[PDB]
Amino acid sequence: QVQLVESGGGVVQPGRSLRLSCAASGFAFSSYGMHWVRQAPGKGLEWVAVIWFDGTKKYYTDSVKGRFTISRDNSKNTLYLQMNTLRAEDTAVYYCARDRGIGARRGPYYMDVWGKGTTVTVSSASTKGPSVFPLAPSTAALGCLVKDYFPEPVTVSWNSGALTSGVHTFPAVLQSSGLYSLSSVVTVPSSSLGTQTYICNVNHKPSNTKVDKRVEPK
Amino acid sequence: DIQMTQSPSSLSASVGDRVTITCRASQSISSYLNWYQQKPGKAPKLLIYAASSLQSGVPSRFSGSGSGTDFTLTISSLQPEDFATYYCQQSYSTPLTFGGGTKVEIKRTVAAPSVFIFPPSDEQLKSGTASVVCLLNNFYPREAKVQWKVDNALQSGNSQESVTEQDSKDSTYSLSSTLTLSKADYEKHKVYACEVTHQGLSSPVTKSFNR
Amino acid sequence: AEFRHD
Repeated sequence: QVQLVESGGGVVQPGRSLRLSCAASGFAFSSYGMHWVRQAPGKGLEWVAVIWFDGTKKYYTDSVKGRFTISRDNSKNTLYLQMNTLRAEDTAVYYCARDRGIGARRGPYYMDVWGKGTTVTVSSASTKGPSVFPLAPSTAALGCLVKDYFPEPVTVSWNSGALTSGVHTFPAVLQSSGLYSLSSVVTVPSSSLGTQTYICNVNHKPSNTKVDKRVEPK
Repeated sequence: DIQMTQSPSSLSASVGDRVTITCRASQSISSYLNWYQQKPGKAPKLLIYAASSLQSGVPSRFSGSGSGTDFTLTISSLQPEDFATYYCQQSYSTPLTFGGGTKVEIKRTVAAPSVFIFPPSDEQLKSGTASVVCLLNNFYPREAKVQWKVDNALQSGNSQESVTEQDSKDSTYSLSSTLTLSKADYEKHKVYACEVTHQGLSSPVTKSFNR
Repeated sequence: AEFRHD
């Protein structure tokens, strides 16, 4: 049971700081090099930093030089990332990864064990529950527009979970206001509208907001 | 700094097929090339290191070849679990760089999108903002184009879109496109149209409404 | 000063 567990992520404002931790167990921590790798929402993998097994050499991707500091406490089996002067483009899921090394100097070789990751959101937006708006119909389609909330996530079900088939809850988009928005649509046969009632159930835990909206043909 | 170019950025395939992906390096990295697999919401998984060595425990179908600047990742006969995104990474020199990613998706026959359009609710209208949603539903392949026109005035930049992943049953995609306008700007116009082009569609479908 | 193998 070899494990890497990241923690420390959360919502932080631009120009502020965050310390990520990574607790290693099940192997000889002080014998491996460690890496921090990040993935912006919906984008690819980006290397961030590596620290040598003995903590003596450190390297950083260019965009974080002078802002981020990678450290390790081999006694505590812990890897650390000190993130100063945060920018919006630092918003990502951060992973730690162990690298055995190759060569005389034990430089990086490959990353065989990863953590599950920790989510960093850099935004000056404050916690805010969504406004739920109907997408009225006229195979028929209807749905809910879950607009202007922060932070992620928000959950959407239909008819208190009764209705599942024919439902597409889309990945949220970040608007220029810094708030999030998503749509959840359901497709049903045209005949159903006259009698059947359609409720979408919006839950946003961060702002402690629960909303039930009925979608009606206008 | 070494650039890792991955191709193709996407590809379709079916169970049993033979798939190959390529990572090209802007300069020689000897054979310090690694391949990773990632599924949505999950951490990467190492498949291959040192260009051709296979990580302990990984199925035998996965193989890699290459040296210097050109490298290949091969799945012999595809499997249902294999549909995922694959990244290459050079480990020759810092800064270590990943490729852009290659998504391996499920091949299926062409399907056309059922297009719907939704005017803004009056509930929303009181607030001072207006969102017009256009729903492309259960189409294939992924590529599609959505075009917003407001009294024939082409809309560019004031819309966003998001797509689902392939469906568990029919391997289809669905797309929402949201046009955002001020309340006053919404009142000032009568025709709102969503024009959709797609391979399964013989001609660009246009769904519209009036205020 | 970046690190390079070999």
